[PDB]
Amino acid sequence: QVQLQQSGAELMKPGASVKISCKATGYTFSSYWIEWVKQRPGHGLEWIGEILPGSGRTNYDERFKGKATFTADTSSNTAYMQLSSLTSEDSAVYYCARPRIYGMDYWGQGTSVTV
Amino acid sequence: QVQLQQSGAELMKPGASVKISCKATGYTFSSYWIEWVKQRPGHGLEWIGEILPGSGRTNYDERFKGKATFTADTSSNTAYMQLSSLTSEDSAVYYCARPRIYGMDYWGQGTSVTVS
Amino acid sequence: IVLTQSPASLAVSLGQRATISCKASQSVDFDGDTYMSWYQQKPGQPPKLLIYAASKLESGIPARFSGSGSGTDFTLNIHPVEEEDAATYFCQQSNEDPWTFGGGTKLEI
Amino acid sequence: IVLTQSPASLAVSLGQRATISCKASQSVDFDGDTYMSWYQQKPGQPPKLLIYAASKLESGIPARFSGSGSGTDFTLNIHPVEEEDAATYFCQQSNEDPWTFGGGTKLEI
Amino acid sequence: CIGYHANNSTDTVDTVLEKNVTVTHSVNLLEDSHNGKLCKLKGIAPLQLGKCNIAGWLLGNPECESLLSARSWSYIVETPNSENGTCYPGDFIDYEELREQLSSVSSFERFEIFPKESSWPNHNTTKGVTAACSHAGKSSFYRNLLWLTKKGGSYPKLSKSYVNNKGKEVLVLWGVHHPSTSTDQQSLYQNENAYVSVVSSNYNRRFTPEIAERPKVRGQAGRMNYYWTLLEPGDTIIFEATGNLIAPWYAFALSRGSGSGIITSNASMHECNTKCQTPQGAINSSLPFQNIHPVTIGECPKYVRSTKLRMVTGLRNIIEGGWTGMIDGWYGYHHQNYAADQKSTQNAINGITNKVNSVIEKMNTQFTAVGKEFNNLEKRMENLNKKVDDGFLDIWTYNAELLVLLENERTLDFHDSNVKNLYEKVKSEIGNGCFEFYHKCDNECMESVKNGTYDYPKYS
Amino acid sequence: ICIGYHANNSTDTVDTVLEKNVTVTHSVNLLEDSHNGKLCKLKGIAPLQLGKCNIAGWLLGNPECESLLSARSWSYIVETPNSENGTCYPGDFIDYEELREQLSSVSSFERFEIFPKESSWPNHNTTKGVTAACSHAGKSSFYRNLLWLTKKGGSYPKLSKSYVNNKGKEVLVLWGVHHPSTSTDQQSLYQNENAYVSVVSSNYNRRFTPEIAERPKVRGQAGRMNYYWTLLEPGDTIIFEATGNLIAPWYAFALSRGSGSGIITSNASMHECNTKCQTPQGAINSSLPFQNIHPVTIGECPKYVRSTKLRMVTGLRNIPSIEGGWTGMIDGWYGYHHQNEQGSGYAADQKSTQNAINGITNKVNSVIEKMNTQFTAVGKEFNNLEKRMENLNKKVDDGFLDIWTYNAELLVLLENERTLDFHDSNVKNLYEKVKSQLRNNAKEIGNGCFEFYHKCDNECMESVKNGTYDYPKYSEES
Amino acid sequence: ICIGYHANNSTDTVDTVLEKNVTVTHSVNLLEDSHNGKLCKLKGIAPLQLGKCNIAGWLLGNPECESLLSARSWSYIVETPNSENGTCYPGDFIDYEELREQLSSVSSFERFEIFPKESSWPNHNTTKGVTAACSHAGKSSFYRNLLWLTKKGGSYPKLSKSYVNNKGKEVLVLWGVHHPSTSTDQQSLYQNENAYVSVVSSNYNRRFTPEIAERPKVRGQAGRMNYYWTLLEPGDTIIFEATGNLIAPWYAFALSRGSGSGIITSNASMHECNTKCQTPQGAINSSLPFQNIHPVTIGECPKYVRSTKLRMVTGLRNIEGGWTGMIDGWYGYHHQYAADQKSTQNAINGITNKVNSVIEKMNTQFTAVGKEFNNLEKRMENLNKKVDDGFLDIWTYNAELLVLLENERTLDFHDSNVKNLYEKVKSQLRNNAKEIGNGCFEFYHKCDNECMESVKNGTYDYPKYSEESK
Ligand SMILES: *[C@@H]1O[C@H](CO)[C@@H](O[C@@H]2O[C@H](CO)[C@@H](O[C@@H]3O[C@H](CO)[C@@H](O)[C@H](O[C@H]4O[C@H](CO)[C@@H](O)[C@H](O)[C@@H]4O)[C@@H]3O)[C@H](O)[C@H]2NC(C)=O)[C@H](O)[C@H]1NC(C)=O
Ligand SMILES: *[C@@H]1O[C@H](CO)[C@@H](O[C@@H]2O[C@H](CO)[C@@H](O[C@@H]3O[C@H](CO)[C@@H](O)[C@H](O)[C@@H]3O)[C@H](O)[C@H]2NC(C)=O)[C@H](O)[C@H]1NC(C)=O
Ligand SMILES: *[C@@H]1O[C@H](CO)[C@@H](O[C@@H]2O[C@H](CO)[C@@H](O)[C@H](O)[C@H]2NC(C)=O)[C@H](O)[C@H]1NC(C)=O
Ligand SMILES: *[C@@H]1O[C@H](CO)[C@@H](O)[C@H](O)[C@H]1NC(C)=O
Ligand SMILES: *[C@@H]1O[C@H](CO)[C@@H](O)[C@H](O)[C@H]1NC(C)=O
Ligand SMILES: *[C@@H]1O[C@H](CO)[C@@H](O)[C@H](O)[C@H]1NC(C)=O
Ligand SMILES: *[C@@H]1O[C@H](CO)[C@@H](O)[C@H](O)[C@H]1NC(C)=O
Ligand SMILES: *[C@@H]1O[C@H](CO)[C@@H](O)[C@H](O)[C@H]1NC(C)=O
Repeated sequence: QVQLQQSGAELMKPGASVKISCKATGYTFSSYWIEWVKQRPGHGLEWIGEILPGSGRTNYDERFKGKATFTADTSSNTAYMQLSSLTSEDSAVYYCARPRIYGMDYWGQGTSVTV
Repeated sequence: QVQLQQSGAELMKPGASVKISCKATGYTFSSYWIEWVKQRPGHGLEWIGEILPGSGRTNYDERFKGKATFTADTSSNTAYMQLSSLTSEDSAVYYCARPRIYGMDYWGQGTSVTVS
Repeated sequence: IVLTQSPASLAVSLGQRATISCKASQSVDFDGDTYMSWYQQKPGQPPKLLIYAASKLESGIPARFSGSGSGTDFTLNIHPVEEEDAATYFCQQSNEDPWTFGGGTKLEI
Repeated sequence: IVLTQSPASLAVSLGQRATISCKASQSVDFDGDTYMSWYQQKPGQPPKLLIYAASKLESGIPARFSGSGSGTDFTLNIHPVEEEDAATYFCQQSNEDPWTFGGGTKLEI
Repeated sequence: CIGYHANNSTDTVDTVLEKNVTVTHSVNLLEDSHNGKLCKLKGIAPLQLGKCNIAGWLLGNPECESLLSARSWSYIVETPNSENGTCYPGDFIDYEELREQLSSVSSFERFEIFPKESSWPNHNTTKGVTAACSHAGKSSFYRNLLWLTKKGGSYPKLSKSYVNNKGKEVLVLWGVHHPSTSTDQQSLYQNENAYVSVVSSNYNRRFTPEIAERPKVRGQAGRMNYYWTLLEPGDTIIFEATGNLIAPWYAFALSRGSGSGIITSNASMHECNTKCQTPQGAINSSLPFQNIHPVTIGECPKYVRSTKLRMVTGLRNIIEGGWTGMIDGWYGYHHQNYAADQKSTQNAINGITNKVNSVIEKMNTQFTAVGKEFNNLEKRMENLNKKVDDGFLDIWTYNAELLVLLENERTLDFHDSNVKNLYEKVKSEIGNGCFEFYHKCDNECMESVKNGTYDYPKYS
Repeated sequence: ICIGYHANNSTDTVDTVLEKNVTVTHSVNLLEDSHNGKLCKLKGIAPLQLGKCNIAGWLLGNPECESLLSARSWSYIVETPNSENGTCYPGDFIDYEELREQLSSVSSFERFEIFPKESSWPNHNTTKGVTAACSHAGKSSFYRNLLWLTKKGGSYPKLSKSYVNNKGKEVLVLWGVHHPSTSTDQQSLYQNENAYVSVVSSNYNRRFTPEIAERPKVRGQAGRMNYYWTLLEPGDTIIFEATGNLIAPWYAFALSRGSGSGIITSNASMHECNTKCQTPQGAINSSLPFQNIHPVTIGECPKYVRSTKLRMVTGLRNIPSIEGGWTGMIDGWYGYHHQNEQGSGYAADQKSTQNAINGITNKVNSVIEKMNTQFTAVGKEFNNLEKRMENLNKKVDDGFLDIWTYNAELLVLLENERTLDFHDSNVKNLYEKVKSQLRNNAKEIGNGCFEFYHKCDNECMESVKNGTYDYPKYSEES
Repeated sequence: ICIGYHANNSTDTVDTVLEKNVTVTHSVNLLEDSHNGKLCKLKGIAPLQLGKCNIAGWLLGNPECESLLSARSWSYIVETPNSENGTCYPGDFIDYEELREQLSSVSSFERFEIFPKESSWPNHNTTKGVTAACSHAGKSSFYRNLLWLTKKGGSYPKLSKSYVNNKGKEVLVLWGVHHPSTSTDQQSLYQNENAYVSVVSSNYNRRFTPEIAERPKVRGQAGRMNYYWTLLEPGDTIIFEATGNLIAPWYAFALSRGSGSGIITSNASMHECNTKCQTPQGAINSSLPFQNIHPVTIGECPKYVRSTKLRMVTGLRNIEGGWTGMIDGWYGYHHQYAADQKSTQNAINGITNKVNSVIEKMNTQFTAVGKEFNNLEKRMENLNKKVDDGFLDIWTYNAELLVLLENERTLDFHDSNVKNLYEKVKSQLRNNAKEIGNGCFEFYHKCDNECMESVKNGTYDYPKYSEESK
């Protein structure tokens, strides 16, 4: 059907820029959005933003704007994330999800960016 | 020229049965209803029911249910009303009348039934 | 339905207006049409329809026989009376299915 | 907009219902249609939605999961309760732009 | 001798060069005879509305109780004297479109969409009866509609849904009653600010009563506008009204067809089994033209305004003249020592018999061309339809007249050309048509010359 | 004797299937090409010249078109293309095109005071119903057929007026509804804001509600007036009741239904004539079957075809302007040069010539009868939401026009070919009769001409012509 | 000197009114029945492919037709039978088929922001007007050309927004009116209960009010949106006055009128080619007068006739008798087989005149694109279908009858022209030749092959070749 594959877990020095790749297979990549959400330990999941591949539109959350920068590559059928100036506060597991009208579905694998 | 003939005078002991005859002339018998109305001295005029000739559909006043049963013979242009188990309380004069929207314009001569 | 009438007996001299009041328990005018009839009955004869719709005069009935009223108030006015007008008068409603009649009133000379 | 789940933690017995409620600062109903989704996240696994539009179960789900409520108030009850579904539950709203998730709640046998 | 046949027939034809010509044979192509008699088509009896129209039949007029059992028919017939329709004054909204839809249907089934006793518990169904819709002595109302008044002084907002599980289109009819006084509105439907909302999945209209003082029609100062809509299979229609709702008692499950139609006729109905049916009377004919009536049902000849369409099959009945003596063949071989025939011209005769088939088949038959009805606000479209019908009728009349005239001229030129060709073949002499022979030619010699192969130099 | 076919000096050109155009002797131009260019009377009735007014302004009685108030009867209705003055107060004439179609049929009417101004409305202020948009003689005026009612002293009682059509003819009643720009203007004109106009009849039932909103200015007015109409049947009653915003009718027209009338949009002038046909370009009169002047016609008119040239062939082909005709021998259609020692004159074969001419006249009469004198077929205007119906009507008109153009042209070509071959066959059979009169007694010039071995005089040769001469009379082989 | 006619091995058979299926030497087929299925560009301008969307979806700006909002000009509009995206929110497009007819004659438009979203409605709300019925990419969205205005912070002030048509062309303005399913929904979107929408122009005037009622679900919504439109003349003002329920215009279309365009429903593929005729089944590059491919056409196209065969008899019949010896011209004489050039050239010129006249008679059918009607216009639809079918029968019959008449005329022309050649040849010399009886008259005196020249050119002298037969 539809599968979402993320990059493996990775740790990086504070104050640097980390790239997270989300692999979408089984459907037209540009057809649906890609919602980026991070789940801090002991906190509810926070909606980072969302990027449509073909159009390039990126709707950043006010809280997480500037901290993250979404990019997508239609040829590779993936959409990346650009987190700069990492911190243990910023550290959490990150998810790319294919949204439906009332909520995201097919979710993803998940990736930790522990700092 | 429309006329509604009725039977003569009849008498029976209480508990008998009578087939009151009404004969309609000058118009399509099944076209108009034939209303049945009871008149007794000191009580005025009381509506017994109605029967649509040919169709077979009929209505009865609630107080006359079972007491009165209507049948029609569209071949002879004759409408018949039946009273079963006559009692001394049901002695009156009965009319067959052709209704119009607001009231009955054409009536019959009327027949009176006694209980002795 | 219940349909009362008044007066029970009417004593009107010749050449005098005679008014007979018929009252109804329930309104007998549906959709602006009054289902009310006025009859006269010689003794031993079937009633004859005089006023239908509570105001319209029947064909073959002279202009002396006139009535009016609507709702629950109905009156039949006879003027001038004659020796032939002495009869029992009936008001009948056709709005309800029981098609109930009035009590009947005796008018003398 | 903010979502609040009550209770934060709850203990359940097998076969007995567990009611989970979500509260919102603003009503998540626009033009009759209500946007609220219920997710369950087994530890080490992605959250999985249970109900979309707060009442409609998605394909391939047990009937024990149920969604109810509208406007500000929403509830989630599973009857009965199995040993498998001991995971954290989330209510998410899709009405406003930030698409805020609920705080989450712990379901323990 | 060589000539052409002349019989005693007197059938006349017209051509461009001269008219009123006389030939030995003809084949009329215009059928101007009608049975004058309504007969069933394809074994299916029609539906005779009789004293009613389509509005009265569908609404359930009290004088159309003979039509409540109608299920199937081949074509609807309404007499010109059909005035039992819409007994309560008011206008059928999109009545002519309803007739257009009804022309397509071949059969339906009348069913209780909302059963009267079960559907309306909070509304009062017995009260509504009017003197305008009077059946027999008593007053009555439409059989397919239900007039709901307030029950016990209250008219709570009704909300009745129907899901079209019939598997076919369902023709739902209702009405909105517009009283004459505010007192009447309050006395029938206690809410003065009443409304009727009928919303399907593709129909959405909201109606509001309009109380006004109007001239009395049929003794009534009120009005009842009737509406209709078609419910697609597996669809829901919702009736929501706070007053003035004439609810649908019965609906119709329309089974669509083709070739049927509505004709206004006076012909009485009897038993036949035809293929064509004009209002003047059912006809059949293999001829490809009829002047009986433009409005036809089923397989019918084309309609032209002409009065005589006669092909020419025979030669000029009235150089050699007509051979009255020989009736054996279109062509003769008179013998001095009776006229005979030749096999070389039967093929030409068969070609002409094929030609008449060709001209009749080139006139494709006309199918159901029932007329359309328009209201007083559609005089532009009515005149456009009239212009279209009259233009096509004139064009086909002109085409038929051209075809007969040019064909008669061409075939008369044929009847001359083949005769001249036969003269040449006989040659291969008296110019009147006979062949004088210097040599002695016995009857065997005459037959040999008729074979066309004679040794003229043999005599020398 | 030489026998052939006549040739003429005439240079008229016809068309046939053979050639694109060829020279003949005689022809009849079935396509009329001349129009007088002046509007004229049609069967003794001068038309209605609306001048600058259109139908809407004339019916409403717009202040400019005051001359049309007196008009009663007309053969047809003429509105110049530059005529633009109607509905001076901005608004929408509802079902205006249907009204024009209805007025096409009427042959006359009678303008009468359906509701007299001085009697019908005592409780309303009829004095001030004028506006600057309907300005006349440099003053604020209004329509002469409608009355603008207004509150009387700060009060607008519920109006109720009934008219019973006792004229014996259907009566066209026109009224209007006013939609003020602002609610304060509605209150200033009519007492109550929740006003309504209810016009009912036995066949008409419609309730109007004013709609107040700010609007772009048209002719200086930010309000709108909607004008309506109805056709009251004889003996019927129409009831006008209105709590406000009623432009009450003042004059109604008892329509006398007619036939053969119509509305044209000519721009030609008017002059006294009496013609059986009329086109917007000008009055025409002709017995020819076809005319290309204009599709819109009034009365019995020829057919309309786009064809530029169209004429039957009533003249045999002539080589000078059986090879060739005879140019100077105009005596008859089918002539013979009779040569003799007594004289070498020429005479025409009378019987063949008369047969040919009567046959050709029969053919052209058949052609003229086949066509039907086109009844009044005027155009119809359509709304801006009726482009489907407008295009359907346009397609119908174009298709019928094209079909009749093709039919006329094909008939011309076919009849021309048939009559040419008919003349040729007539010459052939005339020569056949000539050589059947005598055989082997005369040598052959050819080309329909004969010369005799034996000398046969002019009276002898005349007896030969009728076929009363026999070959064995002369036995001169050489 | 045997005089006959040329024959060839051609299988071309034709029909005549007298008899059918007659073989001829040469024929010209006037019915073009072939087409390349690809939708080629008409006059070098590519069409507009609506794809998955109808006219309503394309103009309203349906979320799934985002590739069509870059359209500027086209030759014709192609909506596939699978074009079902239009009006995602359930409701009625008022006068939709009228809009289709208006769009047929439009050659191009310039879609522009009539009321910019960020500066037109400051005291209203523009963001939360999204639906699940118009979802795009798995998220709630709305039309790209309309803006659903809702109350701004619990208030919905009366709005009065005006536009002046300074574009120099008629401007197509589209808006909508929302009818919420329940009164609480109306209150929650537009706080005013008795809301209304007023749209007034110099030519246009209409007021709308919401109608709240319980309705069956369509596409998941129990509410309804009604869509309207109006054509704004140049230099005209349109004023919107709404208290609520207004789906305000966002993008309008400045219409540039054209001629010859049209809307067709095709199942074909867009491929780079140029054509001067384009039926839904495929393009047409042909000069034939009549085509049977499809009635609906764009550009200059042959007339459509329901017939399947239309052949003119250019060449004479083939089987006196047919002789293949003469090959130069149609008609010739057998000399010991020399084809002529005078009579055959005259006949060829005449027959070319015949055929070109037939082509000349039938004007090429212009853009006959069909029209659409709703379920309350069965009468207008049936009248249009009757008109179309009547014209189709009339033109099919005219074409067939003219073909039959011209076939008989041409066969008569040739079969009489051979006789005319025989007649003039026998008219050159009399009694000097003996007719055997098969169309060959040969002299009683033998000639050399050069003696035939005196008969070929025409100049013959009987006395110089006069002898005794016996
Ligand atoms: C089915 O059709 C039948 C007829 O085929 C129809 O019966 C008709 O009913 C009408 C309506 O009542 C009758 O018309 C009236 O007739 C009476 C009696 O003659 C007249 O008094 C009436 O005149 C009044 O109205 C006139 C204006 O129209 C006034 O000028 C006059 O002064 C009166 O005020 C009116 O003409 C009609 O006579 C009968 N016809 C027959 C043959 O009975 C029946 O009602 C229809 N059924 C349904 C259910 O619709
Ligand atoms: C009778 O016809 C004449 C001419 O058609 C009408 O006069 C026209 O009146 C209108 C409105 O009063 C004028 O329009 C105005 O034009 C000016 C510019 O000149 C513009 O600034 C205004 O805003 C307005 O649009 C129009 O020019 C004028 N035309 C002429 C030739 O005078 C007259 O109103 C008609 N009267 C009736 C009763 O119908
Ligand atoms: C109302 O009617 C009056 C007369 O019936 C119209 O005439 C005005 O009357 C007032 C008071 O009598 C005077 O002061 C004015 O001078 C009169 N003339 C004008 C032009 O106002 C009055 O115009 C009518 N008003 C309306 C609104 O219809
Ligand atoms: C031909 O005969 C018919 C019928 O008798 C007649 O109507 C017509 O006038 C005749 N035609 C001529 C030219 O006499
Ligand atoms: C309905 O109305 C009638 C009046 O005709 C009344 O007699 C009856 O009681 C009412 N209620 C029901 C349930 O029929
Ligand atoms: C059909 O035509 C035949 C032949 O004339 C005739 O016998 C038959 O009666 C016709 N059909 C009917 C139903 O009369
Ligand atoms: C495309 O649609 C037409 C419409 O009927 C159909 O005839 C044709 O078969 C379709 N083409 C394909 C490949 O299915
Ligand atoms: C049409 O076909 C002809 C065939 O020779 C070709 O010359 C011409 O270029 C073609 N035109 C188009 C537009 O395809």
